[PDB]
Formats: sequence, C-alpha cells, structure tokens
Amino acid sequence: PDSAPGQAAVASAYQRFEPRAYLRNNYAPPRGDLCNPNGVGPWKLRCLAQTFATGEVSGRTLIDIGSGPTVYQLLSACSHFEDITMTDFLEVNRQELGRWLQEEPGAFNWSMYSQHACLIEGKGECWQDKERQLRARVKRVLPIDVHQPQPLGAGSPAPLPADALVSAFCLEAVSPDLASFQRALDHITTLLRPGGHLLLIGALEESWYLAGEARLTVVPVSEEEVREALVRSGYKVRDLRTYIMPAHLQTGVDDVKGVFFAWAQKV
Amino acid sequence: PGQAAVASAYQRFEPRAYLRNNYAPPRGDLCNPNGVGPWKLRCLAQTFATGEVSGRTLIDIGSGPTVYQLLSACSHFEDITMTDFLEVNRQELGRWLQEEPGAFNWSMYSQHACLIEGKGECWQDKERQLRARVKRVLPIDVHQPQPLGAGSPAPLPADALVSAFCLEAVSPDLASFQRALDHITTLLRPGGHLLLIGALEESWYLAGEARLTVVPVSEEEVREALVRSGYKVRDLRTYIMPAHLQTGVDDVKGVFFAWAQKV
Ligand SMILES: Nc1ncnc2c1ncn2[C@@H]1O[C@H](CSCC[C@H](N)C(=O)O)[C@@H](O)[C@H]1O
Ligand SMILES: Nc1ncnc2c1ncn2[C@@H]1O[C@H](CSCC[C@H](N)C(=O)O)[C@@H](O)[C@H]1O
Ligand SMILES: Clc1ccc2c(c1Cl)CNCC2
Ligand SMILES: Clc1ccc2c(c1Cl)CNCC2
Repeated sequence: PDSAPGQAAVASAYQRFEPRAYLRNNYAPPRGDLCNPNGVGPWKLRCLAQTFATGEVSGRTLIDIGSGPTVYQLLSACSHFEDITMTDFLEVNRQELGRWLQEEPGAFNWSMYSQHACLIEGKGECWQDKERQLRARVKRVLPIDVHQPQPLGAGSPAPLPADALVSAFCLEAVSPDLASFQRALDHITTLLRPGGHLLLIGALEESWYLAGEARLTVVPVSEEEVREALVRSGYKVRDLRTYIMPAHLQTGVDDVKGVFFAWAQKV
Repeated sequence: PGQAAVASAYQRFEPRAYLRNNYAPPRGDLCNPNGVGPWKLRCLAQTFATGEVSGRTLIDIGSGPTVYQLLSACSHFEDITMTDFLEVNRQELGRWLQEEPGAFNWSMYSQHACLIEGKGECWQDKERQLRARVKRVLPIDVHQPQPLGAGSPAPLPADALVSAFCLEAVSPDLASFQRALDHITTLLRPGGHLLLIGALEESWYLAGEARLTVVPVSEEEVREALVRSGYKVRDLRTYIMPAHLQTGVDDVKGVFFAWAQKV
C-alpha cells in the first residue's frame, strides 16, 4: 500500500501544531512537575541519565530526531557529545528552539528540567552550567521528514554517520500505520553508524494528543511492537523500560496509557 | 512485621472465585492475542525457548490454584515442586493433578501453550507431562526466612524458580516485598533462574469474600528489587491492562514479566 495518503494527512495535521500549547500540556505542571519522583518527567530523565552513566554511549556526534520545541531529551546527553544536531519537521518548532538558544525571555524555561538532570546525574553541576554546555554543543537545527529515505534531505550538514541518535515522541506520533513506523525507523537508522546507539522514548497505546487547536491522531503501539520493530531494523535491544501513566497524570491532553524507553544498539 | 494482617485476609480466599475472576472470560479467553492470558504464556514460552533455563528440580512459589505458569516449564524440569500458603489451594491443585471431580478446566491454556511453542504437541500430552513431573505440593511462607522450612521434601537448592502474582500480593509494603524476595532467592542455587510474573500498581483484588490489600509496585521498583536480591535481570516486560480486561475484581494497572538469574 502507498503511504503518501496517510503521510499527507499527518503533514496536514501538524500544520496546526502549536508549540506553546504543546509545551504547557506536557512540560508544565502537573506533567512538568519534577517534584514527585513517580511522575513521568523524573522517570524519563532517570532513563537517560542512567543510560549515559554506564559510559557505554559515547562518541563525537549525536542527532536528535523530531526534537519539537523541547531540549530535556538532551540534558544528560550533551556532556557526552561535542556535536549535537537538533531537528524538526515544523519551522515554528525550529524557531521555538532558536528562541531558547538565544536565551530570550519569551522562550520556554527549562530550568526545572535542568536542575533535576544535574540532581540525578550527581556531579554537583549547577543547572546553569548544564544549560550553557547544551547551548554550546547544539551545532545546528535542521528540518527533517522521517518518511523520506534520506530524512535530512541530501548532502545536508549533519556529520554522518552520527555516533548516536536520540528521539522522543516522534516516530509513533507521525506514523499513520505500524508499517510506516517501521519504515520511519529504518530511515533514521541509516543516519547512525554501525555499533552506534539509539535512545528512543515514546507513547504507548496512544491515539490522540493535543497541540493547542490540534487534536493530532496518533498510531497506538505497544512495547512488543516497538521491540519487534527495533530488531527488524537491525538493533540489539539493550534496555526497554515501561512507565505506566498514573491516573492523576491523565489530564485530558491525550489518551496515552504509558511511555516506553528503549536503548538499542545498531548491529 | 505485623505483616500478618495479610495472613488473616487470606483465610477467606476462595480458590473458585479467584479462578473465575482471573482465568475465566474475559481474562480467561485466549482467542484474543492481545489479552493477558496469551501475553503471559508467550513470555514464559519464549524464555524457555531460548534453552538457557534448564536443569532438574524447579519450584513454583505461591502457585495458588493455578498451573498455567508451568505449562511451558514442565518440559525442561523433571522434578517440579509446587507450593502455597493455603491448604484450600493445595487441595484445588490436587483436584486437577489427580484428575478428580470438580477440578478446574485448564485445557484452553494448555492448548494455547502447545500452539505457541509450535512443536505439534497435543494439549493432552502437555497436561500429562505436567501432571507427571509435579512431585509434590508443599506449604510455604515467603515471609519465613526459610519458606518451606526445615527438612522439606523439596530437593533444594533448585535450579530455577517460577512465581506469579505472589510476592506483591502477600506483602504489606515495598520493604516486606524486598525481604520476601530474599527469602525465596535462598531456595535457588547460584547461577539459577527466576521467572517472575506479577501485578503492576495494584492495591487490592477480590477472591470471594476475601478482599486482599496488595503493595502497588512499578516496573522500576521490581527491577531494582531484583538486583538488591542478587539477580541479573535478563529480561523485563510490561503488559498494560486493556479497558475491557479491567473488571470489578481489582484495580490492576498492568502486568510484568521478569526473567532473572541469580549471580
Ligand atoms: N514527517 C515528520 N518527520 C519528522 N518529525 C516530524 C514529522 N511530522 C511531524 N514531526 C514532528 O514530530 C514532533 C512530535 S512531538 C515530540 C516533541 C519532542 N521530541 C518531545 O519529546 O516533546 C513535532 O515536533 C513534529 O513537528
Ligand atoms: N505468606 C505467603 N507466602 C507465600 N504465598 C502466600 C502467602 N500468603 C498467601 N500466599 C498465596 O499467594 C497466592 C497469591 S494469588 C497467585 C496465584 C497464582 N500464582 C496465579 O498466578 O494465579 C495465593 O494462592 C495465596 O494463598
Ligand atoms: Cl510524558 C509525555 C510528554 C510528551 C508527550 C506525551 C507524553 Cl506521555 C504523549 N503525547 C505526545 C507528547
Ligand atoms: Cl491476569 C491476572 C491474574 C491474576 C491476578 C491478577 C491479574 Cl491482572 C491481578 N490480581 C492478582 C491476581
């Protein structure tokens, strides 16, 4: 079956994606409340911090796939990669990132996430040094379409192949069917060198989430399907953890049942 | 301590209502591949399919009145010892093992197990093999530092351990859970294997006139607990409860599967 139709549907829906609302729905309290150790924020940050602390994920270059208007996914990573490439389909998201990069006041304040990262990394790093390091190591913010055989376009900047990939809430939020998800994964995988690592975070059993006016339709995937897709793309799953969304965190911004975190290494 | 508040509650535990609430439709319908029944069986079948879990002697901690958790396992261990706190449960297990009247019909699960393993084995041989390899059904208390305790007809130390929905369901708190995990880890010989299945974020469940208070545990908490007990988590999976399998018998949010090895 042709993908174009579904892809065109996805592309269209995102043209109504709103950064501001997106950030508030998912990265402001209650979801953006890092105080409760059992919330989703802390758990995500713990997964990333702990994986990097094994020292097994290192290199020079890293590419964040579908960054959106967020940087939390790179807080623990920036102390291990000198060259970081951020990416997103939407220009308005790339501007939102540019806004934070310029330390402008009208930008989202990630300090809460930064402090927590420094907190669990346990190196007595103050969050300001942490944010400073990230801003310095983000070498580029590029456009991307995971549905293309070459997601970054052709002859794009991004040093290739990247030593590591990081991607949160992208693949499953932009793929019509499960076959698309698998294809999307194979496409970004061509950006990672053999032996490289992939840090993937995502929503489990989700069909919709809100980005302001947007009521984006998402393909629900399970742990089993993610694991299966990772192996089908040539990865050895090194770690796959699941977080069950608590009742108090089901604010009505989406219908997500859980969140997965996968650490896979390209074979 | 004082833990024994649970002990009293389990005195009203009715094996039949338990079987009916968890192993009869809808949860007991194995036709849906996305149901919990199928998921649990795949977890067990795939693990034993790797061929790394083998030996003589295997112990099933807190078997209750169920045998499904041993369907795939019984073809890798010639000496199987099942266990449980209540005498009522041990009698229900006996009713199935001795093929007595009023025994529970596990055929659906046996068939599914045979279907999954894909060895062309009919379910009657499967049950026959399980019935023969189960030598005895002994009492147990995962809270007593020596569960089976003293001179036990159980060939300890065992080579592998299987336990489903026991630890989190008989412990009042996380610490009591962690300690109980140590009490059973003793029965397992070093380099041995533990196959652990349990409820995720559940606080209560019914079994007839019995209302049980369980310690809600997360996957993260279960892993960390496995380590602190001297294990090397080989695999950990989570099954999120579908709305249609969320009935009035409990408040379970999901189910976890853990494949761990005592190092
Ligand atoms: N075809 C496509 N290829 C790549 N990214 C896409 C895409 N279509 C939409 N996206 C982007 O995927 C993102 C999903 S939202 C996830 C944002 C962020 N990574 C976080 O963790 O919160 C949006 O930023 C959206 O613009
Ligand atoms: N102190 C204790 N030590 C071990 N098992 C106990 C216990 N107190 C209660 N139990 C038993 O633990 C069981 C929990 S119900 C789980 C039954 C079965 N394993 C299944 O998968 O369905 C009950 O059969 C109960 O009698
Ligand atoms: Cl924790 C978290 C953060 C962001 C998003 C989600 C979750 Cl659960 C699910 N909807 C897509 C965006
Ligand atoms: Cl699938 C299944 C089987 C048994 C039990 C449960 C579940 Cl979800 C939860 N309550 C404890 C007993």
